Amino acid sequence: TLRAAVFDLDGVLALPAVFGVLGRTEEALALPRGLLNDAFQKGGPEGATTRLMKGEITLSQWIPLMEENCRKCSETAKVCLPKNFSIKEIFDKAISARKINRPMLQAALMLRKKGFTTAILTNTWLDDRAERDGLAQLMCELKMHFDFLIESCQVGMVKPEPQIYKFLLDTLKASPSEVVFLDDIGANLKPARDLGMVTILVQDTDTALKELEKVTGIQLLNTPAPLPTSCNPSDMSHGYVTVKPRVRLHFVELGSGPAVCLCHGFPESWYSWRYQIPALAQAGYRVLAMDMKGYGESSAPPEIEEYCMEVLCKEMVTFLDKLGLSQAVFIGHDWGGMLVWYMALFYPERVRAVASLNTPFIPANPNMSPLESIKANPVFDYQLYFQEPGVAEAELEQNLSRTFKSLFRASDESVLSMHKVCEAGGLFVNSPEEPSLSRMVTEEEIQFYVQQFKKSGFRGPLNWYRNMERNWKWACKSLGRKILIPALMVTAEKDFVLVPQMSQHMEDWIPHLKRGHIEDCGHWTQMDKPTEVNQILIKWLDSDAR
Amino acid sequence: TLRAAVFDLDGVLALPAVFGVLGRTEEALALPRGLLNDAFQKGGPEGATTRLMKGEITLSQWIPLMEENCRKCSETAKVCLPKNFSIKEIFDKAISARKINRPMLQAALMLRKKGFTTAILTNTWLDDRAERDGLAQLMCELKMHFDFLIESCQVGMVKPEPQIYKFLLDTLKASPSEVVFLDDIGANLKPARDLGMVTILVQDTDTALKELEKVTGIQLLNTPAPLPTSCNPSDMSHGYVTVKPRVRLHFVELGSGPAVCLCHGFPESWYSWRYQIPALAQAGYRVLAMDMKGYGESSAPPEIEEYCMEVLCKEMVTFLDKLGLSQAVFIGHDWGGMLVWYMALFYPERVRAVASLNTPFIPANPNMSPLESIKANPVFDYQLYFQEPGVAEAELEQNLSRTFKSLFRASDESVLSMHKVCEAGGLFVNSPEEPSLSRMVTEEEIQFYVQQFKKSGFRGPLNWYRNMERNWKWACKSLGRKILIPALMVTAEKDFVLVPQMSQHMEDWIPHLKRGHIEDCGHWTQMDKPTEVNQILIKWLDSDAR
Ligand SMILES: Cc1ccc(SCC(=O)c2ccc3c(c2)CC(=O)N3)cc1
Ligand SMILES: Cc1ccc(SCC(=O)c2ccc3c(c2)CC(=O)N3)cc1
Repeated sequence: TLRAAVFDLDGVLALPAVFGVLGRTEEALALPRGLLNDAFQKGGPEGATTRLMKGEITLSQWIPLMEENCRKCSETAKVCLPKNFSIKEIFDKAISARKINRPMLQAALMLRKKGFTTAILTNTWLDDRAERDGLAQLMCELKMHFDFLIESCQVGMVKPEPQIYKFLLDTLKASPSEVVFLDDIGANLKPARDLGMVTILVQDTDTALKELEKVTGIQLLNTPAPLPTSCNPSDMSHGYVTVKPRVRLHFVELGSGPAVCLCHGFPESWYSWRYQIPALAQAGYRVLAMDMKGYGESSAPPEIEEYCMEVLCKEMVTFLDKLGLSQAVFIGHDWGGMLVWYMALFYPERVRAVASLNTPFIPANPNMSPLESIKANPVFDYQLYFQEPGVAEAELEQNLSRTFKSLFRASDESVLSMHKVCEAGGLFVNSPEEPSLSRMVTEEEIQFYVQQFKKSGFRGPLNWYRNMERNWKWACKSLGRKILIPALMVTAEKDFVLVPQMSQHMEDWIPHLKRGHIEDCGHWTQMDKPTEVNQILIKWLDSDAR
Repeated sequence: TLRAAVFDLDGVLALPAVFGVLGRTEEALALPRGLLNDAFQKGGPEGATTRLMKGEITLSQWIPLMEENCRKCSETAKVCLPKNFSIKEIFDKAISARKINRPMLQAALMLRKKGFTTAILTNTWLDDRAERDGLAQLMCELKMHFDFLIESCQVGMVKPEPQIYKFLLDTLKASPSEVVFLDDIGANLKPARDLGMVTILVQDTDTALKELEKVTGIQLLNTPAPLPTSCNPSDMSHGYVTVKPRVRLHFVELGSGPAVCLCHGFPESWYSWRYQIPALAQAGYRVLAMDMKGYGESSAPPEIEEYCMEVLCKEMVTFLDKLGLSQAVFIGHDWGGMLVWYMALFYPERVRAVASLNTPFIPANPNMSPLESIKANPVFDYQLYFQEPGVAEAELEQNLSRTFKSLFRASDESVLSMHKVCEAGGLFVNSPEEPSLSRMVTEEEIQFYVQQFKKSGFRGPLNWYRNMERNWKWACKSLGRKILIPALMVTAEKDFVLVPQMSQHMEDWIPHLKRGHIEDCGHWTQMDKPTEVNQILIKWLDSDAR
């Protein structure tokens, strides 16, 4: 039985095939048929192209050798080449236009999800062109999705030589009969078939995928829209900044470009942005996903005042100071959203742009104390139960797995009675001891949050709700200001605490505010609707955050 | 006696003073004298400007209020303002042209070096302009050099109100008689003098500095060229990437912009780039200063083969893969330099540009084994003593302080006999047990390297020299290639192992190679000549690495 799938890059995982450019070029330039492909294949396994693919020479060294083969191929067929003609120009465009074959990637991902060992096997070159980054970016993206990437120029062997195939079996630690091999070049397909491997000639993706699904017995074609790429914690770059003697801040970092700082809510983690981190990095941003003060690998001092908004924001400014960042885009959810609006108001110089998921910006009422204000809405009663130190800590820390499984659920999966929690005398009253697994989460993900909360518990997290009065007084200083820097408000239709209607007057304080709205989305926005969140964020970042 | 110095920003630490723009504008536009300054100061402590400086309103909200005051100031004096006239345009240019007053910064740094508590006290605003980053960048740079930064808009108090002064004493935890206060506005100077503080009216920097040196008793004017800013390890952002199950890589990170990856030599540390990290970040780069495999907080597996060049380079590619970086500029010294040339040769796609300090690129001789090659030069005899496992480890680990103090010395400070170490039967033969402190290093810096080498010792570091044969075979695959990506070779005049002449033929393999040369510079290039290294690197990065 099959347990490994192998794919070529050109014509299989990446389209349009770079080899096809020779054919299009001669047709566009009305040149003799196959003239470009003959110059490209001159000398066979002794010629320029084989040397390049084995890694003997770099692409920049090969460019003039291919041109010499082009003048030799033209003089025989009695033809003239134009003066505007450049081989580098032709290849630059072909490499630049070659994009990932998404349905083929999805199929490769689905096979790996189902236990298959996957690999890319390609005839490639050492790219030293001034424009090499384009391909480095494509390869970097593609490679993370496979167990192995075998490149001809790195192994010094080429397809169709039999050595590379034996090297491929050796890497996969599998018998040829356990391997499906996909290629667009019949010649390169032959030696794999010869060893007894299952082969697929790839012409059109759809047919190749039909051949793949019948041979693996797994549905790969027409399957549902897959979730965005997530994060495996152990494969991330983990960063640590000391902001003051007793306070260190932890973050996960991915990508290059403008710094985007992601701020989670209560009782969350950097992992809460797992579906946004690869997506935002791929979109051209440097993502810094925080473990906010009180959470995960970040310090959790006991004192209530360590979690007032003023202190939290000053510490976030020091975080940028110590990392040498003059600015960052700040994107927050729930308590992170509140932090992010106050970063925009108090430190507009350090905030490139501001975005909030679910959390609206509501100016403090200087006439009404926040305890009065919170009491006026029955949906905010849980926050009053959070006030007394040690009480909610006790309940939420008793069974970590039950806590997260009960919390992290979609709009139609509610198990916790969010009303009259003070009257009921408990947050977990009339709730299962063993809740069902929400469709949003896996057992492993819940267990990641469980392990994270084992270090400091709920004291620091709950303290974020225990500075209602300090936060109110601090907020009153900002009453005459407006948020005039780029801003995005994203509302979640089915969040019954942070309701979309609560954001209705924000235009009065943020006139140029931009918006997004997600239908059928609960409180846990990022994992409830990851695809839409990424769509809205990337669209807004590219237009407003540069 | 004086123990604290306080400086204003505008007109003191930053020039040309932004307040002076009002005067230049009216003179250039041939407008009534003081017209701009009257509109700027309209309503006094009740008007627009005071509100802005206290933080009641942001700069963008103030812009139209100042314009309203400009139409009111012009109608009284019977004058017309042009149609091309914009207040925002005037302030944008004034903020943009305002640069750091380097001699004033040097003086502030020298006072802090001598035990003074230093602070910036300024009347500033909440900057929310599209161009706010310019000032955020200036403030971020300036602030790191002081114990405190008190901003009017953040504290909600302004100069000359007496409250801010009492707030300043409170922050400094010092009596007014212990404080020197520097300001360009006599009015803002008055309340400090009134409390008994030492004051300095700042008109021209030179005179202000003369007044400062006589009052502190420390030479601040005409003093020698200071060393570049260094790194305090505890204030850095520390990053950790797992490249394989048993291998994690540690790095220090600072700045934004293109990623510059710094690779140290033997037996060094990320700290070896201490003088380059702030300088390169300030120059517009994202610096990643590595703890190379075998060093510091990075993993140090015991096996010799874990340190062959192929493995080291593959791990550096995975480092970029896990951080989500398609490329980095690679800058290396000694063994890091060798790694960096092999990164350019084997992975040109992932290398934006390559730079080496001291280490030349020499192609492998396919006819001569590296043991023969190394033997041909008597300066390389220490490398033969490094070959036998456990021998050099024993000597170098016996006294860590003696090891580093003996090694880290300038060209005229040599204490170790580098010749016939095998014949002498020891690396430390006829060398002091307690060497003098080199002028390049402080006791604290040596002790940082001592603490770093306490975790894994010298086995992993020495293993870099123990793959002569594997490295040679691997290098032979690259014999037909050329380095065609941007490249810099920096030679050190007095390095007697890695001599400048050894780099003489590099143009044959790197035709577009760029060069730098540092005279009177030993092996430890970065700490021997930090200023010149930074000059050469920044100049090359800005022209060749974008
Ligand atoms: C028992 C309990 C109740 C509330 C919280 S706060 C975080 C939370 O669970 C939550 C917040 C807002 C919200 C929902 C859950 C569901 C919803 O629609 N809005 C924590 C523990
Ligand atoms: C005892 C000993 C000898 C050599 C080394 S290698 C690093 C080193 O110390 C060094 C390398 C090159 C070099 C100098 C020192 C001085 C110089 O001019 N070139 C380590 C320990």
